[PDB]
Amino acid sequence: YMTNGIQAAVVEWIRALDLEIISLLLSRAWPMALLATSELRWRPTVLTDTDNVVRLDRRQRLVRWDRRPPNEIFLDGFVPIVTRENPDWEETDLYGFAKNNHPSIFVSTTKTQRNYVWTPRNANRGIVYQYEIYAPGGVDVNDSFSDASPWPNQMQVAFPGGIQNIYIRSARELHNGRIQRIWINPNFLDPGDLEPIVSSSRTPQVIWRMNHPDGGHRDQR
Ligand SMILES: NC(=O)c1ccc[n+]([C@@H]2O[C@H](COP(=O)([O-])OP(=O)(O)OC[C@H]3O[C@@H](n4cnc5c(N)ncnc54)[C@H](O)[C@@H]3O)[C@@H](O)[C@H]2O)c1
Repeated sequence: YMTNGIQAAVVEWIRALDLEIISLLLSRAWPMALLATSELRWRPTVLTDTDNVVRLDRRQRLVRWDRRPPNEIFLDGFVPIVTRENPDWEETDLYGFAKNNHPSIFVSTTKTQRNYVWTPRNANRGIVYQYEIYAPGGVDVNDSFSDASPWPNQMQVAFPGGIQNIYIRSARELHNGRIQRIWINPNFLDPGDLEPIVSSSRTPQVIWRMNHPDGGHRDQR
């Protein structure tokens, strides 16, 4: 199969590396029992989506729940927690990231259940943003581990080296589980043929700019 791999990554050293080397970093720390059963499966260029419709990888609607507001995310994209050129093996391991979610090179997203999406534990408390992502490549976590996948309901697509801001279309600003705004990313590279952004008439759609006055709402640290 063909795959775009790490094309969406923001970290330059992960961008520049070969697919075999990134695959090595992701799989090397897997137990021998897991390596016997599992293989590292990247999202293919052509895939079967959650409604059994065959789509391009860029047209699969992914989402990321994140506490950080558009003034950072639309500006920087999704930069992973570990960006350094010589990370520890713990920080590059897909299985440990999928299982425990310790600091790593990966950015977590989830597939839109075309039928709804997986919701985190405290999504209905505080200020949370559901970012809409249309990106190439990424690692399919369920296809990689199969029944050994620790949290299969998450439907996780992990991105080693992050996600560029050009692949983020929009963001739903929720205050205590209630939508306030729908942010529109002006720098979104539109691949064409996408559905309109999911919206009721009551929710205002706001075109984002750098340092937007309403664009930095967040929880207290
Ligand atoms: N994020 C999602 O929408 C999503 C998708 C699928 C599965 N999950 C699962 O949910 C659980 C929680 O994971 P998560 O993705 O929310 O954890 P995370 O560590 O990626 O991020 C939690 C919080 O850390 C902060 N943060 C993230 N990246 C940062 C950075 N580079 N610099 C500074 N602060 C940063 C943000 O406030 C974010 O809300 C895990 O089990 C994960 O597998 C989450």
